Amino acid sequence: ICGDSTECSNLLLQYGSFCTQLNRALTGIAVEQDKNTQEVFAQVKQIYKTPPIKDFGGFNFSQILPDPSKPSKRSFIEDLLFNKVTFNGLTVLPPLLTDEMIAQYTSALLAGTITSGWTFGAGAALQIPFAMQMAYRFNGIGVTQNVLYENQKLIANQFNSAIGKIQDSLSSTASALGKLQDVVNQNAQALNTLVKQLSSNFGAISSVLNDILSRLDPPEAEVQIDRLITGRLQSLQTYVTQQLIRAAEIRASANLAAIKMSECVLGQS
Amino acid sequence: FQTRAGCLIGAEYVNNSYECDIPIGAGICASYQSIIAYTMSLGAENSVAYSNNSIAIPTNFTISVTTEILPVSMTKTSVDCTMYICGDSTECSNLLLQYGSFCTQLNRALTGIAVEQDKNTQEVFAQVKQIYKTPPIKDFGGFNFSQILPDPSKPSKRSFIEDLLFNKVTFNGLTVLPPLLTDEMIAQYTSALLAGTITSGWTFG
Amino acid sequence: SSTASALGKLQDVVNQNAQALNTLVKQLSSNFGAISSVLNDILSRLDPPEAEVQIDRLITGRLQSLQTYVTQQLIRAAEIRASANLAAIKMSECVLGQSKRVDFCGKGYHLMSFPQSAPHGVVFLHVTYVPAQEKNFTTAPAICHDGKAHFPREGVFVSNGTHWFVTQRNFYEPQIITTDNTFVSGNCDVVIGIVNN
Amino acid sequence: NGLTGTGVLTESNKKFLPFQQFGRDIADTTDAVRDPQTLEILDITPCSFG
Ligand SMILES: *[C@@H]1O[C@H](CO)[C@@H](O[C@@H]2O[C@H](CO)[C@@H](O)[C@H](O)[C@H]2NC(C)=O)[C@H](O)[C@H]1NC(C)=O
Ligand SMILES: *[C@@H]1O[C@H](CO)[C@@H](O[C@@H]2O[C@H](CO)[C@@H](O)[C@H](O)[C@H]2NC(C)=O)[C@H](O)[C@H]1NC(C)=O
Ligand SMILES: *[C@@H]1O[C@H](CO)[C@@H](O[C@@H]2O[C@H](CO)[C@@H](O)[C@H](O)[C@H]2NC(C)=O)[C@H](O)[C@H]1NC(C)=O
Ligand SMILES: *[C@@H]1O[C@H](CO)[C@@H](O[C@@H]2O[C@H](CO)[C@@H](O)[C@H](O)[C@H]2NC(C)=O)[C@H](O)[C@H]1NC(C)=O
Ligand SMILES: *[C@@H]1O[C@H](CO)[C@@H](O[C@@H]2O[C@H](CO)[C@@H](O)[C@H](O)[C@H]2NC(C)=O)[C@H](O)[C@H]1NC(C)=O
Ligand SMILES: *[C@@H]1O[C@H](CO)[C@@H](O[C@@H]2O[C@H](CO)[C@@H](O)[C@H](O)[C@H]2NC(C)=O)[C@H](O)[C@H]1NC(C)=O
Ligand SMILES: *[C@@H]1O[C@H](CO)[C@@H](O[C@@H]2O[C@H](CO)[C@@H](O)[C@H](O)[C@H]2NC(C)=O)[C@H](O)[C@H]1NC(C)=O
Ligand SMILES: *[C@@H]1O[C@H](CO)[C@@H](O[C@@H]2O[C@H](CO)[C@@H](O)[C@H](O)[C@H]2NC(C)=O)[C@H](O)[C@H]1NC(C)=O
Ligand SMILES: *[C@@H]1O[C@H](CO)[C@@H](O)[C@H](O)[C@H]1NC(C)=O
Repeated sequence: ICGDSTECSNLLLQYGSFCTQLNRALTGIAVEQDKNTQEVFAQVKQIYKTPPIKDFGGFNFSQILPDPSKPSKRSFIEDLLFNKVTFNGLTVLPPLLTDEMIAQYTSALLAGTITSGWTFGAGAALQIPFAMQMAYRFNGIGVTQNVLYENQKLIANQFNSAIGKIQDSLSSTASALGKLQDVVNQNAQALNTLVKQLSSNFGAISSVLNDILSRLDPPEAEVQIDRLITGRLQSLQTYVTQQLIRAAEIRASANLAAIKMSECVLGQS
Repeated sequence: FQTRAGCLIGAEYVNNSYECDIPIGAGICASYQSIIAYTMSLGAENSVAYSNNSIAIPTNFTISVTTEILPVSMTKTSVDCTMYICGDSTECSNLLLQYGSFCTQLNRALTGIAVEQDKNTQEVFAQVKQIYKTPPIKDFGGFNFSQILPDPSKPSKRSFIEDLLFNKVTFNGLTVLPPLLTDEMIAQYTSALLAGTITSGWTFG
Repeated sequence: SSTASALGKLQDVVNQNAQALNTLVKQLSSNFGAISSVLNDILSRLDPPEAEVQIDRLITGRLQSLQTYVTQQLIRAAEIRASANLAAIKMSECVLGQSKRVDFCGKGYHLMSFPQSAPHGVVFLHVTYVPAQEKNFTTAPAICHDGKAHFPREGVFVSNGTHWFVTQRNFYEPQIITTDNTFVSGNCDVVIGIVNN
Repeated sequence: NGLTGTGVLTESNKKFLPFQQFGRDIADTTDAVRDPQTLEILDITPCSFG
């Protein structure tokens, strides 16, 4: 609002403690974001690893397991996703968890569910061969485990082909990730319009404080400064309110994602 | 030391990695020993012994009880438009008149909020149709619910744990309205639910 | 009884409400650009023709503050309503029955739950079952007998090194393999892992 | 040259056409100027805060 003008600072001083509230709201939002990520991803207590020898009854998880050659230690599909989607008192703080830690959590979850099944979500992980875990999972939808063992190769081939098709659909076709994209776009639009709002006259003689200060005497310079101050305060309040609405929506989505992780990944739904 | 978050003065970086104590940011955080700072360790590290012809079957068990705390209501409040923004002055009221009906809407919103609070409590606790009681003689196969069942001794009808919980946590035109359900009624609902689930199981639902 | 600060959420709700009310009260002591923050003085000091201007300054400032407070209350009410809906679902599904969805109430296999009341909320005690004291065994997915495959009706085949048993899947309890806890389907030439017994 | 502001000034590698005087990027914030006495492109960066 002031931009290093002592007169502006003194004038704004008498407008009560609006700004403590304004800062408190944003701080709460940021802490909420960190908590969202924490509770979505930190579902495991240990960091499980997959054995070097990978014979899962004919299934092929290569496109999903992390690749040590790359420096991010990400996977193929994660690389596709990351490649596909792409100062006036404003600060951007870094998230507490880095992308490497998030990828490590994801790798741990996926290795645990490949190697132990659902058992690692309850207590200590218990190992079981993959084929007779898929037999259990067939048993959980009303098909006898018989059916799995006599069509193992066909099922494995279908799974592999489906993975290939999902790979191709992501790699070639675009516009498949509109949700994250337009979340980013909305945030950028909000910041852009907030910054552009500083050029508004708001019914005063100019849009710059230095000109008003160096153009005429204090007595009505105060009036012009007051006009600028009220306009800018209105803009800031509007921005903060919209941010709070969007934060509530994102928190709802994060809770849904946490539930989906807990129910469809650590067990059969 | 120097970080992605910023510059840190008065702490010494170490190569170790413990659980995160005071989150500083960008993946690092600090603790006390003097003051030290380090990088987070996401947890322990084990490699489960996979093989295609080996399983692990438990031989014993344990039983665990854990807590979960949820808020369901906040205090119902109301605000007098005129006596707040005017403080008993005729001129202020006369000037406010020509602003139209603003604070009628404010009173409407606050009233809606209060009604919503009462509805919240009603939905959460009023899950039962009757008020079950527990029998005087209590032989539940050796289980012991004494700390949870209410005791007639004290003039509160609350249980031990409920008393611990109630002890642990402690005008200018604004008023606070009392909740519709008093605390004894809420305790009566909880006792009813709990006696029902002890004696009948899930059938009474 | 001993550890404090374990009831953070309810305390935070109370503190947030108190802070909002306190700042609303304290906002009355500001000028918003007028000559004083007390109305009686400006009434009793100067000519009304400009007293309307000063009173207008006070009026617009206080309306702004009140409106902001109301909007904050609306947002917080929406959040509390979401929490209350979750609490009602948990009471319905974990107290009045036994739940299958994983980790919805308690970490482990859910056994039951008990409610207790707290100044502005509810406290669930979830009682769950946790396995322990594991052990190693050797397993196979089917058993060849007389050229026929056998699969367990319910359980899994294990061996302690010399003999083969069938057990349940969550508690070590071996039993002799019998034609009454297994079923047959086809000859064993197509199943990958069959062993003879 | 009548365009006022604060910050740090560094050397820049932009290339104005022979008749511009300064530049801006988005939301109309100046970030590059040409000094009249030398005709070379400078660069403006706000001095730090946090
Ligand atoms: C899992 O599928 C991948 C394909 O994505 C297989 O990798 C291919 O392996 C063949 C033969 O080794 C090569 O000719 C291809 O160039 C590989 N493709 C890629 C993208 O690397 C992998 O071999 C499969 N897993 C197993 C165990 O065979
Ligand atoms: C089941 O047997 C395996 C193989 O012997 C055990 O895995 C190894 O156990 C030894 C201890 O005797 C450890 O020193 C190794 O580090 C283990 N290897 C791996 C890859 O973890 C496993 O512990 C046994 N399961 C038990 C005892 O519950
Ligand atoms: C489990 O192990 C592999 C598959 O994971 C298979 O066993 C192989 O059997 C051949 C000959 O029968 C041996 O040369 C290999 O060394 C075995 N591999 C391993 C890892 O043991 C088979 O599907 C399963 N059974 C056994 C006994 O290995
Ligand atoms: C399963 O775990 C329980 C709990 O440790 C074991 O019970 C213990 O048994 C030992 C020896 O009999 C006693 O000294 C302990 O006092 C018991 N604990 C309790 C809490 O009573 C039980 O023995 C274990 N199961 C088996 C088969 O050993
Ligand atoms: C259920 O547990 C309670 C523990 O709170 C037992 O009450 C204790 O009983 C012993 C033995 O009679 C007394 O020495 C203690 O003073 C009692 N504690 C309290 C707080 O009164 C109760 O006896 C147990 N139930 C049964 C049937 O034995
Ligand atoms: C695996 O379990 C079997 C079944 O109990 C064990 O066989 C018994 O061993 C005892 C102890 O020597 C004998 O008294 C019984 O007569 C055996 N049963 C039969 C049917 O002969 C076997 O010892 C166990 N092996 C291991 C390695 O644990
Ligand atoms: C298990 O299956 C049968 C049980 O009698 C045996 O395998 C036979 O071995 C003989 C001798 O080489 C062959 O002539 C037969 O053709 C085999 N049977 C079949 C169905 O092929 C043996 O005891 C075990 N065989 C294996 C592979 O585990
Ligand atoms: C403006 O005046 C300055 C200084 O008076 C001129 O600077 C010249 O700079 C070149 C390159 O360093 C020197 O070779 C000349 O000797 C300088 N001239 C003088 C008079 O000092 C500059 O050229 C003038 N014109 C512009 C467009 O900047
Ligand atoms: C800590 O790690 C750094 C980076 O690898 C290494 O240079 C150093 O020797 C290690 N030990 C200590 C005591 O700093």
